Amino acid sequence: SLNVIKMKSSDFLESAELDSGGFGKVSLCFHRTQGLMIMKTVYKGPNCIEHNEALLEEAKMMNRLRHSRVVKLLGVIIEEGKYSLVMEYMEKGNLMHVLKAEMSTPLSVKGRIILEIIEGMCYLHGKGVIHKDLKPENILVDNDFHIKIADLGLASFKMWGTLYYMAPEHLNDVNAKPTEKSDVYSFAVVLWAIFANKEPYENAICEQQLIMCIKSGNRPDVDDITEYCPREIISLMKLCWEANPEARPTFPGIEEKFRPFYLSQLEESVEEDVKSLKKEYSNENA
Ligand SMILES: CC(C)(C)c1cc(NC(=O)Nc2ccc(-c3cccc4c(N)nccc34)cc2)no1
Ligand SMILES: [Mg+2]
Repeated sequence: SLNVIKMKSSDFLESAELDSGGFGKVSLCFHRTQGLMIMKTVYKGPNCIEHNEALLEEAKMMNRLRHSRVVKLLGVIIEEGKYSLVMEYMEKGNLMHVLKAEMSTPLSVKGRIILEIIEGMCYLHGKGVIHKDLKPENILVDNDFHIKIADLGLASFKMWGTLYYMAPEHLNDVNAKPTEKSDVYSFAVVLWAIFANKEPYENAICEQQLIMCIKSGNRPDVDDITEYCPREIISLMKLCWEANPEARPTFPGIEEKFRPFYLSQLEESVEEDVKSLKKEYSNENA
C-alpha cells in the first residue's frame, strides 16, 4: 500500500536542513515542477541498516494513519534500497513558531487549533496509538492555519520524551508505560503554551528541582498567561494535568466538553480572523 514515488536526485534540491528530532536527516526541498516538500532521509554510516529499517516502519505507520490531522506522507523514494520519506510541507512551521511571531494569533483561531489537536488525538487513540511526545514542536501548521500532528522522534524511540510535557508518573519511573492519559497530560501543557505563547517553567533553576516540583503538584503558571483565556479552557487545562491519571479525561471526553464550547462561542469569527492573519502576514513580512 506504500506509494513509491519515481523521483531522482536531479528532480529537486535541498533548500535547508531542519532539526530532525533524532537520527533522520530532515530537509526542506524544492522540486523542479512540484515546489516545496519535506524529505526525511538516512545519513551514510555504520548505522544505515537500522535507520533505514526504522524509516520504512515510519513510512508504514504514517501511511496506515493517513488522516486530515496527521502529517501527510506523500510517498517513498527507493534508490538502491535506501528510503527517503517525502511529506507535504506545512508552510507555517511548528505551533510554537507560530505563537512566538509578532502577529498575535486570535482567540478563535487558537480555539480551532485546539479543536484540531483533539480531533488528531481521538483518531490516534482510537487507532490504539499512544503518541508519547505531544508538544508544540510536534504540531505543524499550514498557510490556512490548520494543524497536523507529527511525531518527529517516534521513529527514533521505537528503534530503541520532553521534560515540560511529560506526565509526572513518567518522571517517577523510567519503566512506566505511556498511556492515553499520559498524552492527555501533555495536552494540558500544550493548552497552556497556546495561551502563554511560550514554554512553561522559565523560572526553574535546575532539572532536578523541576522534576521534584512537578511530581509534588506544580504546574505551569496560569497567572503568567497575559491574554484572555476562557474559563472553559482554563478549567480543561487544569483537568487534563490532574496528578492522578484516572482523574484525567479521555480525548473523546475532551471533545465532548470542548466542541460545543467552540461551536457556540468561537467558530463564528474564525474565517474572518484567518482572513486578517493572512493579510497581516503577507503585508507585515512580504
Ligand atoms: C502517525 C504518527 C503521528 C504517530 C507518526 C508520525 C510519524 N512521523 C513523523 O511525524 N515524521 C515527520 C513529520 C514531520 C517532519 C517535518 C519536520 C520539520 C518541518 C516540517 C514541515 N514544515 N512540514 C511537514 C513536515 C515537517 C519530519 C518528519 N511517525 O508516526
Ligand atoms: Mg538534487
